Amino acid sequence: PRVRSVEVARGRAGYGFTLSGQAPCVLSCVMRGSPADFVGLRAGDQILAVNEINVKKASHEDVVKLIGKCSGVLHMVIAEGVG
Repeated sequence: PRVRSVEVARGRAGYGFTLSGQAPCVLSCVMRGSPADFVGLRAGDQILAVNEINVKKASHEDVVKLIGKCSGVLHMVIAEGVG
C-alpha cells in the first residue's frame, strides 16, 4: 500500500480510460486493451501527480491539459488504496 507511477503510451486519439476528479483526481475506469491497461491500471487508483506535478485539489481542465500535452506518453503518479 503505497504510491507508484504509470507510463501510458498515448496512441492517436488519446488512450481509452476515463478521468473524473473535480477536486481529487482519480481514474474512474480503464478500458482493457488500451495503452493504460498495458501497464497495469485499475479503476480506483487515486491520482496524486500528473506530468510530474501534484494535483491534490487541482482543476480538472488543468489536469486534462497536462495529459493532453504528453505528446507520446504521460507520467502519472497514483496510489492504490484497496489491495
